[PDB]
Amino acid sequence: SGIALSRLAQERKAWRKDHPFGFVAVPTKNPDGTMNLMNWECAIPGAAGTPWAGGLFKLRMLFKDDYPSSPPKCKFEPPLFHPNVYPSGTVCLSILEEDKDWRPAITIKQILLGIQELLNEPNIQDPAQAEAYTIYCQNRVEYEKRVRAQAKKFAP
Ligand SMILES: O=S1(=O)Nc2ccccc2-c2ccccc21
Repeated sequence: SGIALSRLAQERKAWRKDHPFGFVAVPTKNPDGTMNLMNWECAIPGAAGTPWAGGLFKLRMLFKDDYPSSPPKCKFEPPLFHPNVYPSGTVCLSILEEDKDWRPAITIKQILLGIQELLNEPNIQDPAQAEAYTIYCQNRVEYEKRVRAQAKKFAP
């Protein structure tokens, strides 16, 4: 898709020029070695001063041919413990749904900052996985203990 590839080239240019510290966002490669702008490997650092601090959380960003009509699918690999992350790793976030709060103008930087914000502030109205949601509601101290252990597990 010329439209998608043009925009994704723009996003790549913008990202490389200016991005939040500690974040990674890089296109992958096709089997013939050429750049695949439709599939990006990303990393989100835990925010300092939070239970997520010290962790670096890898995710994949997958674009459809009609991007930016549609949002990318954003998938933590491996899946994370968090009330709004499905067991598959897919992130549940309103800006990542075409029929909700997605806008074509939203940038890869805004997506990754939006997901970082989600990590530290779950949306209890949108549970995506039973376990983390249940613990978040029943015992916040236990919830943070689990989050800190996970952050240590994914320390770079
Ligand atoms: O090469 S990866 O360890 N491997 C990897 C696999 C899926 C998604 C992201 C990543 C990633 C992201 C940032 C830095 C490094 C990696």
